Amino acid sequence: GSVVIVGRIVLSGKPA
Amino acid sequence: KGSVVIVGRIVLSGKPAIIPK
Amino acid sequence: QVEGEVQIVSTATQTFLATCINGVCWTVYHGAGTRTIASPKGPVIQMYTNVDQDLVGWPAPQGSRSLTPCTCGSSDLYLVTRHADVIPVRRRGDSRGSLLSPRPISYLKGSSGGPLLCPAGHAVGLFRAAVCTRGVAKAVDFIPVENLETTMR
Amino acid sequence: APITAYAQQTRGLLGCIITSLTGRDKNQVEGEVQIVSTATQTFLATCINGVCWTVYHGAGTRTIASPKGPVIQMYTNVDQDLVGWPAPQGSRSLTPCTCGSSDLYLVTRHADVIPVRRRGDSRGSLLSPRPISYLKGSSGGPLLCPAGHAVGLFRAAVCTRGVAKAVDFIPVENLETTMR
Ligand SMILES: *[B]([O])([O-])[C]([C][C][O])[N]C(=O)[C]1[C][C](OC2=C3[C]=[C][C]=[C]C3=[C][C]=N2)[C]N1C(=O)[C]([N]C(=O)O[C]1[C][C][C][C]1)C([C])([C])[C]
Ligand SMILES: *[B]([O])([O-])[C]([C][C][O])[N]C(=O)[C]1[C][C](OC2=C3[C]=[C][C]=[C]C3=[C][C]=N2)[C]N1C(=O)[C]([N]C(=O)O[C]1[C][C][C][C]1)C([C])([C])[C]
Ligand SMILES: [Mg+2]
Ligand SMILES: [Mg+2]
Ligand SMILES: [Zn+2]
Ligand SMILES: [Zn+2]
Repeated sequence: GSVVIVGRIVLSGKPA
Repeated sequence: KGSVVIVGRIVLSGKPAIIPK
Repeated sequence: QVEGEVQIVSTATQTFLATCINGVCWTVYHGAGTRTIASPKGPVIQMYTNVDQDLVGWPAPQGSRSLTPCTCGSSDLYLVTRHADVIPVRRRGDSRGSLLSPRPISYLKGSSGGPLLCPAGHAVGLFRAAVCTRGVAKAVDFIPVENLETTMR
Repeated sequence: APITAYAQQTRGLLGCIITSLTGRDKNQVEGEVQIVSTATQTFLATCINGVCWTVYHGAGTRTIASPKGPVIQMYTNVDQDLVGWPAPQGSRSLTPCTCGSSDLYLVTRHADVIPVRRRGDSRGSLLSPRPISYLKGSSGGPLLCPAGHAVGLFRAAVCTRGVAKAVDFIPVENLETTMR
């Protein structure tokens, strides 16, 4: 089995 | 003499967010 | 090209959180096991495994940035959920903190391996388990950060 | 709280000069801290209570480039090393700290939040020292209380051999004094 990435979270809330 | 100029910003008011896809 | 400190991760069974601190992407053993983490060059093996402390760490992936360990020692903490909700939490002991506002346990599902940050937003610990009366999460258990620095050494 | 910050460049070296000279600036403004440049140097400017403050030793007596051309300072206090313009349309002001806490947090031109322990009116120490060069260009940035309220603006670094271990700053009080 392999651990996979489904999303990320930016703490500062920096936009695109 | 020349004017002071804004060239960037720092934003504190941002709160944690899911980076959109 | 925005980079996140906190990754939302998944096995075939569970779905939980990881946190980059000091170049290493940590999470919980009870979620990760000894699994590798995926990369587009193929699997990458755990750099640290510490079955005692429920603690696993890989090399931080692409599109990530690390936190710095909290150095102000404040007792006012903030848990970050996997829905990017922020929960104020008051530090009891080394690894205990109590929610200034207790809430439904469903509100923290999928969030173990999430971080706990001080006022400065620096890293205080990873979140492990919920202290709770029936229905309602009331305090939290967390891996403290010094555990990470001394797993690193 | 938690205090977290990010940084956005909005202008290039070329566009900065042209805008300096014309004094006319049509870029939209956001956030509480502005990154600002003269021709010589670059530093920080913090909005508190509808006024955009920064260090005098940075701005001297200059206007600020605005959507309507150059804007004169509202306040000038050479001795505080302090200067003020009306906050740019679209910025957000910080509010002065009133918890009177002694655990401060300094915001950096690189959008870092570094913890400071207060050791007097206008002096506090870094919990972990830094190269003095790390702080160059952060003059005029805010120190915050744990609540995210303004306690002071960063003025100068206390150092030896190029390692800063404490910071010297203009306390929020001095602002109020300067308004009166
Ligand atoms: B996570 O993977 O998504 C999940 C998020 C919480 O909703 N975590 C859990 O379900 C944890 C995992 C189990 O606990 C532990 C554990 C706890 C302490 C030290 C080491 C380890 C190692 C492995 N697993 C169960 N769990 C809980 O949150 C439970 N709470 C609990 O056990 O509380 C006590 C733990 C120490 C102090 C209180 C439940 C499921 C009942 C909420
Ligand atoms: B800024 O332009 O980007 C910059 C950011 C910080 O690195 N500011 C500086 O480097 C300041 C500017 C100079 O100091 C002053 C000053 C200091 C106090 C009161 C009034 C004024 C007025 C004009 N200039 C130098 N400086 C420093 O940080 C210096 N440190 C220093 O002077 O420390 C003593 C003064 C109070 C506490 C000790 C240097 C660069 C010499 C380390
Ligand atoms: Mg923020
Ligand atoms: Mg930042
Ligand atoms: Zn801290
Ligand atoms: Zn306060």
